[PDB]
Amino acid sequence: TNLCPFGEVFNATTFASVYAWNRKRISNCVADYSVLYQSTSFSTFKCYGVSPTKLNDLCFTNVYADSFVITGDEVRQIAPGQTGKIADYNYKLPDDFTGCVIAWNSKHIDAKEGGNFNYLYRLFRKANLKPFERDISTEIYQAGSKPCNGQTGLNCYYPLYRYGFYPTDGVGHQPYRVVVLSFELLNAPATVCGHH
Amino acid sequence: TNLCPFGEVFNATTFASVYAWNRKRISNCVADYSVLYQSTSFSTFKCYGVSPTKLNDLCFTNVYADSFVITGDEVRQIAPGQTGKIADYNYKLPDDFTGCVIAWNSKHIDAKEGGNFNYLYRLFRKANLKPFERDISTEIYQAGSKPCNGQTGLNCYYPLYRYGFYPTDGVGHQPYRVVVLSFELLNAPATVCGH
Amino acid sequence: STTEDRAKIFLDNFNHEAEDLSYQSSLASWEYNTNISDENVQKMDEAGAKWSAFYEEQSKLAKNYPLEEIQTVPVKLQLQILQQSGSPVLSEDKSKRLNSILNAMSTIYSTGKVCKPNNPQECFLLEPGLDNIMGTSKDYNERLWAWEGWRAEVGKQLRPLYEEYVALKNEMARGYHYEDYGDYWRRDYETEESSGSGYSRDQLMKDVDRIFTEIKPLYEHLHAYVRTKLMDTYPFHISPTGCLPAHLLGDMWGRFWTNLYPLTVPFGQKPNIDVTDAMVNQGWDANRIFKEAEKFFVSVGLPNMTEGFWNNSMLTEPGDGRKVVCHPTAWDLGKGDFRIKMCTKVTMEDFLTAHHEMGHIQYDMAYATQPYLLRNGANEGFHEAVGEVMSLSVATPKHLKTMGLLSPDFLEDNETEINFLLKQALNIVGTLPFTYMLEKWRWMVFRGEIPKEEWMKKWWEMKRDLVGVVEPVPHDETYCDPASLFHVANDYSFIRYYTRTIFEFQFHEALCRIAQHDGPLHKCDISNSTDAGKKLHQMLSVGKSQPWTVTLKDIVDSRNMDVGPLLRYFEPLYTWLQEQNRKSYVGWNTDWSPYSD
Amino acid sequence: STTEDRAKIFLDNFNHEAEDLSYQSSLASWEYNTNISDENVQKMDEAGAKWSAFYEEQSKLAKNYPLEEIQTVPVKLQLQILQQSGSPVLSEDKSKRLNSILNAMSTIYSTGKVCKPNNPQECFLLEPGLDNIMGTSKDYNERLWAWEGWRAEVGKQLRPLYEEYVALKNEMARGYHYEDYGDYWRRDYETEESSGSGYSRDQLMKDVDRIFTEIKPLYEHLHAYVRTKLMDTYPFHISPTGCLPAHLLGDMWGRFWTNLYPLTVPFGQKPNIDVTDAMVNQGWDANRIFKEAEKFFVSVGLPNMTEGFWNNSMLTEPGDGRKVVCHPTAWDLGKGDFRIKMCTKVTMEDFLTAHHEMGHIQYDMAYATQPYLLRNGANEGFHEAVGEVMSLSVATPKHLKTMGLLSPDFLEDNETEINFLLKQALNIVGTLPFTYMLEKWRWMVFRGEIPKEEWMKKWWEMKRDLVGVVEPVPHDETYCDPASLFHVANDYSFIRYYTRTIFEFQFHEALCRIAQHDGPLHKCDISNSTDAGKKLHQMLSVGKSQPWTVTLKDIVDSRNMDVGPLLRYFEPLYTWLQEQNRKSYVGWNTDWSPYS
Ligand SMILES: *[C@@H]1O[C@H](CO)[C@@H](O)[C@H](O)[C@H]1NC(C)=O
Repeated sequence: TNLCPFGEVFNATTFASVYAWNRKRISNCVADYSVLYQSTSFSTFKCYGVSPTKLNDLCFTNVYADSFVITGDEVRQIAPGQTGKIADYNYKLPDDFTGCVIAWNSKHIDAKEGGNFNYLYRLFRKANLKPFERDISTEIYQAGSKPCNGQTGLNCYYPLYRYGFYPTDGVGHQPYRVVVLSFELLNAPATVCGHH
Repeated sequence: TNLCPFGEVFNATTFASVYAWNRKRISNCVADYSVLYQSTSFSTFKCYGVSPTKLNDLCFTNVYADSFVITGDEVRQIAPGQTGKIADYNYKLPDDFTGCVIAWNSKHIDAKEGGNFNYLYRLFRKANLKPFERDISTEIYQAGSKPCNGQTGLNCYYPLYRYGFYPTDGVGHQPYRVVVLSFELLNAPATVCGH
Repeated sequence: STTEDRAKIFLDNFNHEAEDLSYQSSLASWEYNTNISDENVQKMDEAGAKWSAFYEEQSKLAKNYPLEEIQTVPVKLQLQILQQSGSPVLSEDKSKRLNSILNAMSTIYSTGKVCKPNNPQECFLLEPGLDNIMGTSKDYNERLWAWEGWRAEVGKQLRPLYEEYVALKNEMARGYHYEDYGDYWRRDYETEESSGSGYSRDQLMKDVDRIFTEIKPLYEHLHAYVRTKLMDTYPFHISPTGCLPAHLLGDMWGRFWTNLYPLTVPFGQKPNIDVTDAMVNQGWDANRIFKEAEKFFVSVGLPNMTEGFWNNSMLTEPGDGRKVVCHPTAWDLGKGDFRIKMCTKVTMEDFLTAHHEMGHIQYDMAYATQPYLLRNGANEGFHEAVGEVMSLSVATPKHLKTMGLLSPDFLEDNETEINFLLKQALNIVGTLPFTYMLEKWRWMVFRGEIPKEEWMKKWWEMKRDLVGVVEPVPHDETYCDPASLFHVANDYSFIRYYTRTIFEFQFHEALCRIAQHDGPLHKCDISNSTDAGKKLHQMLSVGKSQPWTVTLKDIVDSRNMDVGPLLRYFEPLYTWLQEQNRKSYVGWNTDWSPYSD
Repeated sequence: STTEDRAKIFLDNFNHEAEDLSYQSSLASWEYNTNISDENVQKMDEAGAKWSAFYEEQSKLAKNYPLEEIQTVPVKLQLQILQQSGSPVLSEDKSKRLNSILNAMSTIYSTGKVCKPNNPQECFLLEPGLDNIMGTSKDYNERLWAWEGWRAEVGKQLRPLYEEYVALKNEMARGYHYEDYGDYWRRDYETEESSGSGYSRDQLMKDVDRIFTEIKPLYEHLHAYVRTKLMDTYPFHISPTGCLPAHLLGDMWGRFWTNLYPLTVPFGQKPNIDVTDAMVNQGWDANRIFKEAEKFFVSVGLPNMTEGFWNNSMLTEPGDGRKVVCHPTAWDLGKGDFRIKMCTKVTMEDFLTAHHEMGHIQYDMAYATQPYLLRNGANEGFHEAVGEVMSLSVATPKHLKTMGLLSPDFLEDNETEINFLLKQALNIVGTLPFTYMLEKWRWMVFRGEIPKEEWMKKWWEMKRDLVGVVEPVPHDETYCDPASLFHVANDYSFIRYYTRTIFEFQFHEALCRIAQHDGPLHKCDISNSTDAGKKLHQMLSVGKSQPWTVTLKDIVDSRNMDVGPLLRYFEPLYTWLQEQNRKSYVGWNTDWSPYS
């Protein structure tokens, strides 16, 4: 009986870019979620389809921890039935979502003098993402009838853009680290359980 | 006992200047004052102490008719307790005046093209006149400390000036013929009676 | 005894001896204006000569009574007007030359005529035909021909005459102990004292100058409005930022913008507050116009016109071939003799005029009880203002409705309001910068501030700058356009027509408030008021026996000229104009002209 | 697919690249201003040049999306702003000549030195010396030397440059299908529609004219008053009926008459309200000033400053360890990065300035979420207006009394208020005809109505006719006196300062109405009028994403500019001035000159 590897998720030195969001599948363990709920180091902690005080009483067949970075103003899009650049083309949550969305301000790690442009996002896509879908294509977006063979201009744009995170950014633009815990509450043997 | 000679006073062809106003004495007569009252040609007919219609019942010892010419604006001064150039220095009526004052517009007769300057009045006098007093002196008026002995000059003026009557004069400045009848109440028998 | 006693007797004598002399001078001058001929000129000259001689001798004799020991103000005033006179000022040669120059200028103005270029057999005088053209014509070239023809045929003649006239008048003025002829003109408002604080002659310049700026916004908005509407009838001749062409303003000079009203009426679908046509249709004649004016004055408690007024006035141009002066004048001949002289056409202009002139007469009648010397308006402006004050209430559509003229249903609202205040504004506002600029140009010429060599140049600069009116043709110094207006070539001051305007509205506002008028200044009609009439007559009775400031204070509870009332009177029109000009330019560029774009 | 669909994508990309670049530039530039070094000026000019090349490129590409095809108003507006600028119109060679002219006029102005006539060794700069002389001198001949000196040593150097500048600038403007460079500068007030009811670029000229003439009574009465008071101190040189000589007006051009207050104060025995002493007594530092200002904005229901505002702004002269630009500014760098750079001293002037500047920032914040191109005041007059309005409420005697800076024993009789209104009138009413006149000269010069051979001739004619101000010495066409002013020679439009003023009072009167202020408009204080706050935030948040006619109507219930509120603010000073000028002339004679 050993504990879930949530430490690797939450305490990771760097997170992935939202467009290519990182997911860890959590199985066959026991974890204490009271640590997460009582953390008091999270700016955002909102749960859907489940109660946080009570997921210490619950057992789940699978748990998915997704982690990525977005701006503060964008955290609101990590919720069911939302629209925006992130929700439409980067990370989409289903309407019948069961899980929690946790976020905290990441300015001290992910902002640097002169700007941190390590983190990318997707700005254009031909249709919205389906829930839990990941698109890492680096295909020139073709907004005109004229075919784009590459490069840019003439109504053809490179789909990925880089965030620039500075210490002098306004709070809405500062980096935020998001972990989305999904509980795959459907069926099979449940092996991911909470102790007390 | 025949009727008073009022026509010669009223219908006279020439009237006097106010400064030397004319008086006719009416005695030993009987008069019909109804002609005067029924004239309808008089601008002014004001009676003091008597009524024109009561004069037909009344008997008086003597009647005095004073006649002269003045401007329309000046007619208001022909009344008891009035002051002005006419009343102060030319013709003054006593406070106890009992009689009638009659006047009428005289422009057709006494105004002429180019002005009629027959008529004179007194402009200055050393003191106001007494009632029914007449001053016809032509003495230079001494308005200054310096005597003027001889004649005209600064601060001495010749007292009498002439009216000038033009047909275009304004009504207040047009000539008016005035007759003043005074009825005196003598101690003796009445000789001037009405119908 | 007392020096003042003796002065009162002196002036007593002076009044009685002066009466027939002045009377005979008025009488002969009148005969000359109703029947002009050389003979009647001789009569005017000898009559005036006896007036002058007598006046001299009296004026000198008045200096024996020194002002320091006179206690009473009306006595001191009479002695002032006598003492500060005399006639031995200019050499006889120079007087004869001045009078001949005056005469020449006058008869040039009244006989000058311009012929058509394509019929030099067919000319026009100013007093009928050219007036008619400039007041009704809507063709540019026609108005140009008449405007230029007048200034070229008659002005150019008046130039050398006028140049000499200035020098001589200025000499006479300096002789009287005045700065210049203009100063001497401005003496009319001067007041002696009280605490040492009286109206001084420079002050009139200051107040006139202050009111001019205070009137700038209202004038300029009126001007922008008139400019845009004129663009419609003279399409390619008006600049939307340029000045207004002088020959397009509704009369020979643009003295009054009244006749622009058919070209500028805001809401022409509504009836007509120019009651000319209605007057004609109803059978009005001269006698009707004047009987009606009389009725109005009676209604506020003032007297009827005197019997002699009706008997011997000239209210129409005669048909017996006598030639006359059609210029309207109100006469106080003396001895209770009051008369009016005008050639009355059945138009609303002359209707209003008849109230204005009857207002002059009514002022004369009321100060008739004052001493001879004191029988005069409190100042020229006052005398000019009274009649107009009356014509304000008369002009009101409400007042018009009551005497025929506007159909009884009518219905007033804000459009008819705007129509009426636009008409008034043409007449009253349009004339203020004009009158101001004309008299200022004269004043400065008199002060030597403008030399001969720049006279027309400067004149047109001021027309451009102050009036916003530009000459259509360039005029060099052979012209004399100031002199082509009657008042300048006939030697009358002209500031009376400006102050009057101001005073008029102060009067109107005082009287309307005494009438207990509930509402806007411009709806007020003081007819039937009586308290209004009594207050006004209390003013008129004073004559000049008292400083025009003090008697002004007795009416409007102020001692100062004030356009506050004029401004409130027009404020409805002003905010309306403000909206109408939102897509016009307001104000003007003195560099644009119609001979150089 | 649809041309509007492709336009939205182009603007998406543009806004996203523009945000990063803009911020980089703003960041480099801010470092320079708060740390003057050659290294930092390198960074600022590099940032500015990547940002410039990006904006040129984007602007060219914008021209590929036809405006007719666009229906949405923000898309179309963005496209318009991107299309009418940035793209090249002049040749490479002529681009470079125009830039070298612009930089030559700036440096000729910034470095101008004028030497004492009989002592050539001692010379002066505009920045300290000349500014000081023109502000403080009562020596007629000293002021004349400074004024003429500055115009002859700097102006005459600018004249050839200014001429070629007008030609190249006109050539670019017309390249953009504007009729001249003045018409270009007027596009700021242009608005599209409703039904062709849009504000047109000529309508600005019409409005500025209508206002100019509606202000004539107040200005000419003020001018009158100032003329007679100047006579007391310049006996031989002031004609009772002439224009005011240009060099006696309180600064190097007569742009404000503020410094004439000691010469023209109505009542000199009443004390002026200066709480500088009172602030020092209470140990106040700059931080307290800005916290009070923030309190003022929160008190009307506006937000407090951001934490970044307090860590990042330069509120005091920086500890005297670095060279810094002390001219007060409010910086909207981007990305929620709001800053104030100001060398706050514990003075009343600095106290007020703080509110002005936090007003600018408050405006910045309200519209922070609009697209990049629309993060601006409704037009150029709006931003500065908002600042001015704030300073109004805050500076009233009641505000200082409730704050503790002014004794309650202070007495607000009619005299004190007149002194205040006259100081206001010097500053505010003075600058209007000056500003009108200057921009009118430049509009006319651009359009070709004033040819070279008459540039100065008309300049002075306009100074005499519109401003009632006369030059002390005649100037021929070797001079370029317009250009001896900072804004002229640095290619800044100037009429904003006119519209700003007009708007400020339109704002103020409305907001005080809403704050149920009972009394005189000049004694208004919108503090704790959250209602006013709400209407103000309404206006601020829209940016220039809407026709300014619409936003202006939302605040003041009027669609067009009005001097009504300004006239009405100053009306007590007006009626006072009228009684004062009762024995003086009002208006001027344009012919009189000191030298003639
Ligand atoms: C005067 O004569 C007229 C006409 O003859 C006459 O009517 C009138 O009565 C006369 N008066 C007197 C008093 O006889």
